[PDB]
Amino acid sequence: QVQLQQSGPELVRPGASVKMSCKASGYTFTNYWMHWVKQRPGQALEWIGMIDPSKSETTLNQKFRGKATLNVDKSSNTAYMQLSSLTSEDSAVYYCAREVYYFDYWGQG
Amino acid sequence: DIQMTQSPASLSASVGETVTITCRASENIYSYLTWYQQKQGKSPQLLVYNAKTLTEGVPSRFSGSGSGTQFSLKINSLQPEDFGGYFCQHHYGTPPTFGGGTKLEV
Amino acid sequence: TVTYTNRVADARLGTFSQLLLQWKGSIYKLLYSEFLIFISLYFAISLVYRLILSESQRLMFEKLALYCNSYAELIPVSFVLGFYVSLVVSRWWAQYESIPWPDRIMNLVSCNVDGEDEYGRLLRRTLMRYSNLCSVLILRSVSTAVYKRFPSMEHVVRAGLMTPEEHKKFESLNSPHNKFWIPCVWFSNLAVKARNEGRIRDSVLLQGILNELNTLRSQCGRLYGYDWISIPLVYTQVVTVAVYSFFLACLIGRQFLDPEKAYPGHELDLFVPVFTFLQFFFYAGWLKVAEQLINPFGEDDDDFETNWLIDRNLQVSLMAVDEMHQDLPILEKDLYWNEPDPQPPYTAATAEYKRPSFLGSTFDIS
Amino acid sequence: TVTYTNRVADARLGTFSQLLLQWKGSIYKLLYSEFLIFISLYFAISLVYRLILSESQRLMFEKLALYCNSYAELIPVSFVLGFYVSLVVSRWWAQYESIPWPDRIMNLVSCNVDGEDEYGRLLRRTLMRYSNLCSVLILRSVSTAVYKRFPSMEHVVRAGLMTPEEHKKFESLNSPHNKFWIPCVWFSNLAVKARNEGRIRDSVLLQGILNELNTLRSQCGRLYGYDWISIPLVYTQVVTVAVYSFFLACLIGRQFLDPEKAYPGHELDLFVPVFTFLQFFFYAGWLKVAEQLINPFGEDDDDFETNWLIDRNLQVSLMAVDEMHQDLPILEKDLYWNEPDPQPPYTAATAEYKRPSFLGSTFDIS
Amino acid sequence: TVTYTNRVADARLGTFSQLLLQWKGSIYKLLYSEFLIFISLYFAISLVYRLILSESQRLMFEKLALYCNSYAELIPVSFVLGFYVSLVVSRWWAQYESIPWPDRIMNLVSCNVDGEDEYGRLLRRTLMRYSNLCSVLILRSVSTAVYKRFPSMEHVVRAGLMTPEEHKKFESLNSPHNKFWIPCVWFSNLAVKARNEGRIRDSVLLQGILNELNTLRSQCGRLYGYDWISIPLVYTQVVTVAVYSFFLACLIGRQFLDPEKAYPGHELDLFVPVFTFLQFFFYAGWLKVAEQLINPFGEDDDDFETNWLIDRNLQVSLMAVDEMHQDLPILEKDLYWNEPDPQPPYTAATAEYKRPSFLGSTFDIS
Amino acid sequence: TVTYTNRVADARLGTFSQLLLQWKGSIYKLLYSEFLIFISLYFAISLVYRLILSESQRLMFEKLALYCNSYAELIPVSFVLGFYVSLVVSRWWAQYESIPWPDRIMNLVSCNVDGEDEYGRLLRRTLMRYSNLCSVLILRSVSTAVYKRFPSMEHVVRAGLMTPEEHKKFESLNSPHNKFWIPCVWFSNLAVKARNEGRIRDSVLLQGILNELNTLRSQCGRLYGYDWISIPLVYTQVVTVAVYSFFLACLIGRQFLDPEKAYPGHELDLFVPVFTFLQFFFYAGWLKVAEQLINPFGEDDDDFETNWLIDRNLQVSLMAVDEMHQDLPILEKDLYWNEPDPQPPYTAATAEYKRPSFLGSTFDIS
Ligand SMILES: OC[C@H]1O[C@H](O[C@H]2[C@H](O)[C@@H](O)[C@H](OCC(CCCCC3CCCCC3)(CCCCC3CCCCC3)CO[C@@H]3O[C@H](CO)[C@@H](O[C@H]4O[C@H](CO)[C@@H](O)[C@H](O)[C@H]4O)[C@H](O)[C@H]3O)O[C@@H]2CO)[C@H](O)[C@@H](O)[C@@H]1O
Ligand SMILES: OC[C@H]1O[C@H](O[C@H]2[C@H](O)[C@@H](O)[C@H](OCC(CCCCC3CCCCC3)(CCCCC3CCCCC3)CO[C@@H]3O[C@H](CO)[C@@H](O[C@H]4O[C@H](CO)[C@@H](O)[C@H](O)[C@H]4O)[C@H](O)[C@H]3O)O[C@@H]2CO)[C@H](O)[C@@H](O)[C@@H]1O
Ligand SMILES: OC[C@H]1O[C@H](O[C@H]2[C@H](O)[C@@H](O)[C@H](OCC(CCCCC3CCCCC3)(CCCCC3CCCCC3)CO[C@@H]3O[C@H](CO)[C@@H](O[C@H]4O[C@H](CO)[C@@H](O)[C@H](O)[C@H]4O)[C@H](O)[C@H]3O)O[C@@H]2CO)[C@H](O)[C@@H](O)[C@@H]1O
Ligand SMILES: OC[C@H]1O[C@H](O[C@H]2[C@H](O)[C@@H](O)[C@H](OCC(CCCCC3CCCCC3)(CCCCC3CCCCC3)CO[C@@H]3O[C@H](CO)[C@@H](O[C@H]4O[C@H](CO)[C@@H](O)[C@H](O)[C@H]4O)[C@H](O)[C@H]3O)O[C@@H]2CO)[C@H](O)[C@@H](O)[C@@H]1O
Ligand SMILES: [Ca+2]
Ligand SMILES: [Ca+2]
Ligand SMILES: [Ca+2]
Ligand SMILES: [Ca+2]
Ligand SMILES: [Cl-]
Ligand SMILES: [Cl-]
Ligand SMILES: [Cl-]
Ligand SMILES: [Cl-]
Ligand SMILES: [Cl-]
Ligand SMILES: [Cl-]
Ligand SMILES: [Cl-]
Ligand SMILES: [Cl-]
Ligand SMILES: [Cl-]
Ligand SMILES: [Cl-]
Ligand SMILES: [Cl-]
Ligand SMILES: [Cl-]
Ligand SMILES: [K+]
Ligand SMILES: [K+]
Ligand SMILES: [K+]
Ligand SMILES: [K+]
Repeated sequence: QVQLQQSGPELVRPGASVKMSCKASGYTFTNYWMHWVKQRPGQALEWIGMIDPSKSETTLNQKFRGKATLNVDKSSNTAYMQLSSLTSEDSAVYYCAREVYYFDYWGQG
Repeated sequence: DIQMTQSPASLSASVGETVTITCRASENIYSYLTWYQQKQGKSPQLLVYNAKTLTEGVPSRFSGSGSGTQFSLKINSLQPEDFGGYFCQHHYGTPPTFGGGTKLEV
Repeated sequence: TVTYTNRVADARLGTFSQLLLQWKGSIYKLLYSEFLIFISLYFAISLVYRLILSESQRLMFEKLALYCNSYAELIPVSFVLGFYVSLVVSRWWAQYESIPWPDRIMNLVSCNVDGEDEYGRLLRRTLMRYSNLCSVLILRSVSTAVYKRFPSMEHVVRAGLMTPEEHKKFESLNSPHNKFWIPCVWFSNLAVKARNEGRIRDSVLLQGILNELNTLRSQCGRLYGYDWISIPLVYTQVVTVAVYSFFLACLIGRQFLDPEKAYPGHELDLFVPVFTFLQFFFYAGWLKVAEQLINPFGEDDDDFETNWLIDRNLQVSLMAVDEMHQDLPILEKDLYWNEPDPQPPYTAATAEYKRPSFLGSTFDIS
Repeated sequence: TVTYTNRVADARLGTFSQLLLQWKGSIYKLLYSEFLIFISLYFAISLVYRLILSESQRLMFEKLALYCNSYAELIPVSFVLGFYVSLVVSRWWAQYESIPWPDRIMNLVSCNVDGEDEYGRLLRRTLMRYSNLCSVLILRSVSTAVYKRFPSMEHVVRAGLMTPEEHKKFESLNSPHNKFWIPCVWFSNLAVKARNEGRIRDSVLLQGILNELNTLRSQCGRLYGYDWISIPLVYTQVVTVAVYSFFLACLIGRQFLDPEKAYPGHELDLFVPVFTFLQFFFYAGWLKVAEQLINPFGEDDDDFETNWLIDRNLQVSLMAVDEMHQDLPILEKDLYWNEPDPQPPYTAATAEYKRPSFLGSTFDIS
Repeated sequence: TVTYTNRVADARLGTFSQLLLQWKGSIYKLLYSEFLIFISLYFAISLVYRLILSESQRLMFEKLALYCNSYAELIPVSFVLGFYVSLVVSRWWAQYESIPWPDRIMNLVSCNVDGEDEYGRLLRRTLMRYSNLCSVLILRSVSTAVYKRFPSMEHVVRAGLMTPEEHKKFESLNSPHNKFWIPCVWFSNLAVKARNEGRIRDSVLLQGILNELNTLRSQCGRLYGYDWISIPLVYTQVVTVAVYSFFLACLIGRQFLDPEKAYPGHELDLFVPVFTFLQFFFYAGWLKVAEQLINPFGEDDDDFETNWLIDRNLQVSLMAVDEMHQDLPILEKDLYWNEPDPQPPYTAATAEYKRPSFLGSTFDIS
Repeated sequence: TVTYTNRVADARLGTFSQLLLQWKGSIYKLLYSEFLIFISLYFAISLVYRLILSESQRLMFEKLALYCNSYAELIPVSFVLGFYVSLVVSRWWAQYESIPWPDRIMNLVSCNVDGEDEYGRLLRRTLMRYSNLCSVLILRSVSTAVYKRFPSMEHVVRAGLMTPEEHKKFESLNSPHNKFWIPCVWFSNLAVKARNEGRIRDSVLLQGILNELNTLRSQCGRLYGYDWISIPLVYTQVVTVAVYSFFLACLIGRQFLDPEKAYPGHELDLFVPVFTFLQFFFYAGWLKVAEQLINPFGEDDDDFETNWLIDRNLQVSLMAVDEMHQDLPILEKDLYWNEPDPQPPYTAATAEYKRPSFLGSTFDIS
């Protein structure tokens, strides 16, 4: 069964950096693009970017150009996202989703 | 970017009723639209993709329609479970922007 | 893919000059980064010579530049480029013609698989899809543009190119090799089953359909071949070594030496080597021709539009064997029914193109 | 299109020289404007040097000209031209042979679609028109000469190449892609319907007719391919950059410098650079070869006569399947009925061409 | 065999440069020994001149080097290489396409040889094996990679490509020539026997199977031809003589002469002839292209993977005619059943590749 | 014919160098006489200059040599050679593939001409012989090697390629032209007669046999064509004139002039012009490539082995249609009967060649 297990919740001070994970299982990791979505209360879901597990090709959202970084570990079947220069607005729920012309599997958050 | 405008912001209905949420595109996105259901605190779930096709678990009471810049989700014969969050997303290009969302309350 | 066919329809004043102003799939876009690095390295060396080197070091540099410049030889480089790019261009067009089109099978299946009933319809549609599936499977194996659209066999299914039952049958067949050939087998079997059900009259019509299938299989095989069998690496390396050898020489050899020292060939200092840069565009751009076409199924501007082809074929295929099965327009007498020597009209602009019949060179034009 | 085949039938004294006096589709007509601009720029520069520049500026110009002249290199330019023009010429002839001719389908339809009754006549005529329509549709998509004659689908109808019912059926079929393939489907369906009505005896004869159709479809596909897939833009740009680079050098480098200053290579002032202008005709004209044939369906003098082909095909097609259906001349015994080894006569002028049989190189000629 | 097709999919900054860092099937690996011998001979001569020769001998050596250097001419060598390597590369690809694939026979045998019973199964499997045997037999005759795997006819049997009964029948047929054609005869006979037993419906279907066999036979013939008819020895010798003549000249001519003596062209002593070594890689490497591809069935890195082909074909062949005989998936209505103009989805990364239909160059894009 | 295919299987250190030590069909064997004449004329002139000419005459000779040497230009000669030899090599391979092989007709006749009785045997054997006769007749017309073996039609008969009755029928047919086409007519007639006697089931099988015959006829026609239509004499003369012009210049121009007179370019006297002789081997040998392959059916070392082909075809043909008619080995279950994914073994030396399946460039290798 397809399952995306992200890391636990985090708490940091402004200006610092954070790196959360997402371990995929129940499907071939490299054959599906991994996306990352930001969820803030009252606002709409924001698309951060995507990553091609195979060649580690990243495609970010212009709005997150200098804030987010994506990379993967094909050996461990996990995807990562790093957020830098963290501020109060960078506080939210972050998901990782699998794409197949749609997001059919999300992480817990 | 392609702008997703969803309406109504919130809908109130009772069990048995039939509601209709609407997502409208800034520009032609053909049949590339998906509908998600998200219950407070939990992660979203895929309902409809490609504007019409229902996914695995989704019950027949759910149906999607539209094409181009006008789409709509229709839930006939509501249930207790069908209450919560509902939003759309286009899948034509990058970034795949999401809709504002819709709160379906009793 | 980058079609300028209409711009170059006539040989007028700026037929080719105009194309120098185009960016998409251009020499500028492909050479951009390389040129900048060349530019930088050149002027970097230039300043070191003009502002850093001592009078004695300058004399060594000048002797070094004369040495390098004598090894900037275009003739040998032009040879290997011409022959190599020709090989690339040859394979390039061969690969295009190896992209399978449904139209030939499409015509036969549409007219020779009987039935105006749901089954007859399902039969014809399923046959075509087996063809298109045979194609899509090989295309996503050779084209990065297609693969990124169908990264997994699930994508193929969800896109409507393969049914979940077909995918089940697909997996059931255990083979370590590329299964693109599977649908092609299904097709032949389904075509035979269709004939046994009486949906295909003779065996003559059946073999005719089986032949066009085999042709499509051969098409897919060619695509596999060109993808598998690359142009020998050593050959590719040779031409880059030759090209880079030239530009290495130019980096130092084409430096503007001291005008005062009066070196034969270096009487004028222009600071910017106009013709050397023009040679760079020529040769580096010539190499970029091969660089881009060595794999025409990639994501370059001038690489083939394989995804559109897939879409177009899907639409047209099914439409011709379904909505168009035994469905014709009303037969009428043609406008030239009683006219043995018709004289179709001409617009005002095209009257000059109404010519007398060319009978042959030998005949007197009288 | 510009046929001089008969002029060059024999290799006599002025076989090729004579062609230098021809204007239509000539090197002069294609180079005219470019040459004038070159001429102007040259002599403009020439006067600036002779009448405007100061003694000190003249010395700089002379040093600049020596610099430019050293970069006018024919060998590299000749390389890229030869290979590029070869590619163009190759596609040029391939495109011609891809122009569909009705004759092969024409022969089969005329003899294998039975009936000397109005329906049999209407059947054969409608089949051929579906072929010719399949062609005309693709031709007006790739040829500007044809399109300007059939700018709209209404023109096609009014010209008698398509009936209003067919146009109605045409529109009814919803597709975003080029519908040139439609008539080709109609044909196969109509051919099958014709066989079911008993107008086509066997399936062997039917498949034979369906095959020749598919061939015609493949022809139309090739035309579409060459129109769609242009020669890579980067390649085209490379050869113009190389060519223009040469003429840029010549503009200054080939200037007649001061004879008095006694520069090696510049001892004589002729004011007019005869051989440089001859090089311009050579290379610019060589580029014009590609410039004209890169799209042989345009409106150049040497571009194909596609509209005449359409007319000729229409006339001949229908005539062969209608007026010529099962219509033969009176069978007679041939003039050589009782002659096993006929000796056909020769005119006075051609008797020298009556040769003994060539048996093989190995045999003794005795 | 050394596939870098995916690396060169796009024309980016280091598309070709990156390949200079690869060892497998590279120019370095093929030139290694030769280069070292050249390096040695050069510097050996260099030291003799610098440390051994007397002042008078040094003057002779310098005169000898000027003589040799004047005969290091790249243009003539580049000519013969280009034409020769082109011939080699031509045959190289022709030989690949001459490697027989079962797929076409495979499709027919699988669907047109009736029977879901053990005999029908044994029949289909035996037919395919006769094809594959026809191939393996010719491959082990032309490929050293294959022969070393099947050095004796016993190896063929024990590997399961031929039964001991077949081997017995094989030996029984007395012929001094290569028997690779035997299985191809068995096939046609067995196919006929199968038809007489009623396992092959019509003769139309039988001839169709016999045709695909003959094609495979023609494939095997081509392989035999290229193996038998080598490129003429004299031609091969000519290009090596030309190449070696060049490097002989360079060995002495490219020596760094006394800077003090101020020979025109030899003003700087770098001890290591950078550009001469770069010319060696160019030309010796260019010759290595031909050297490697002159026999693409050998054991070079870039020689064909014939043994994998044999394995793949065996597996796929039998699977398609056995497990897949009249075995289809469940027919379903396709996802686009009620959709005349389907719009298959695109991934996020490939949406840019959804293009409007190319209608033709002549049409206004509006 | 001179097969060194196995020597050049791998690209090792002396892959091509080794071939310089071979005599059969070598550059040495073909150039021997010419080289000696060149050698002689050179040194003859050399001695006249060194020992005979007066001080004043020597000065004229030196001026003459400088004149001649300036006209020894390799670039123009290399051009015409490359293009001409390419034409020759092209026709050379085309002629080989035009040598008819019985195998395709052989397979059909063997399985589709019924009868295990003496007549059925005589029928099949006679059919094949009509094919082989059609070939032998054309071969002895184009090949001097074959003609010297069959100088007269009696030789053909006595060799067992034609019966005396056939020879009688042959003569009875009055025609002034080459009768190689006769057996090809007999075949088609005999094949039809065979079908009427019920020895050939359907017409589908008969036409299939008639087709393969026609193919063989087309093969014979090609051979006739290449023999009849030589490469235009003028073209051949041009390249020899160009080549000889070069060597004429070298004879005088490459003479070692007086070192004392200090002519630029002639500072050293080696008596023997090493590099000029190496150029002779290059160019004269390059011309010898064309010289040998211009007629590949002659008696050169590298000319085709047509007589062996005739022998091999005779043996194999009859054997396949006689001893092998409906004669198969015992059908067994194959060694992989219950194995869907067979893994054929590898010898110790070839295990490195067991590779994973190549799925496509687009797929991640994981
Ligand atoms: O079948 C007939 C054909 O002819 C026409 O096309 C013409 C264009 O109309 C021409 O204008 C064009 O060439 C124009 C340029 C000529 C100057 C070069 C002369 C040199 C020759 C060598 C020796 C030195 C002189 C060729 C370019 C020369 C530049 C090179 C590169 C620098 C180095 C040297 C010169 C001028 O540039 C033009 O300029 C225009 C703007 O710059 C461009 O776009 C314009 O298109 C619009 C159309 O409505 C205009 O309204 C608007 O101004 C603008 O958007 C044109 O595309 C561009 O080509 O190119 C075509 C000539 O074949 C016609 O439109 C079509 O029907 C068809 O394509
Ligand atoms: O099968 C046999 C062939 O032979 C005949 O054709 C001849 C013509 O008759 C020849 O006259 C013609 O060549 C003639 C020109 C030769 C001079 C060139 C010699 C140079 C060679 C290189 C070294 C320097 C010298 C070739 C032209 C040379 C010019 C070049 C270009 C300038 C630079 C150098 C020279 C002379 O020009 C002719 O002059 C005529 C007028 O000028 C033209 O038209 C004429 O045709 C009419 C026929 O009734 C005449 O009555 C009338 O006078 C006029 O209308 C001709 O077409 C034109 O060719 O060209 C053909 C030679 O193949 C015959 O008519 C045909 O049956 C067939 O084509
Ligand atoms: O479709 C897009 C394509 O693009 C990407 O590939 C890139 C590579 O990422 C590039 O890095 C590579 O080129 C890189 C080199 C460029 C410098 C040359 C610039 C010169 C141009 C001429 C003028 C002078 C400057 C091209 C080489 C230039 C060297 C030449 C030879 C010496 C003489 C001059 C320079 C740099 O070398 C790289 O260095 C790397 C290590 O050295 C190699 O391997 C690495 O791959 C790993 C991937 O995870 C890395 O993590 C890790 O560092 C290492 O293992 C790379 O393979 C190697 O290419 O080559 C490719 C460019 O097409 C992408 O990965 C793929 O999706 C796809 O292939
Ligand atoms: O698949 C692997 C292949 O490799 C092996 O073949 C080798 C040979 O074994 C090599 O020996 C041979 O090359 C050898 C020569 C190399 C020296 C040249 C190096 C130069 C390179 C350029 C720069 C300067 C140096 C290539 C020749 C170089 C000569 C040129 C010409 C003069 C001008 C310069 C040098 C040496 O000559 C050899 O010498 C031998 C005798 O002279 C010959 O025959 C021998 O074969 C017998 C085998 O049992 C020997 O026992 C016996 O000694 C003798 O009969 C060989 O045929 C002959 O090739 O050529 C092959 C290399 O591919 C192997 O046998 C085979 O399996 C297969 O063909
Ligand atoms: Ca590419
Ligand atoms: Ca044109
Ligand atoms: Ca090899
Ligand atoms: Ca010969
Ligand atoms: Cl050069
Ligand atoms: Cl195939
Ligand atoms: Cl410069
Ligand atoms: Cl030059
Ligand atoms: Cl087609
Ligand atoms: Cl001039
Ligand atoms: Cl040279
Ligand atoms: Cl054959
Ligand atoms: Cl050097
Ligand atoms: Cl020269
Ligand atoms: Cl013929
Ligand atoms: Cl010499
Ligand atoms: K121009
Ligand atoms: K002439
Ligand atoms: K590069
Ligand atoms: K070697």
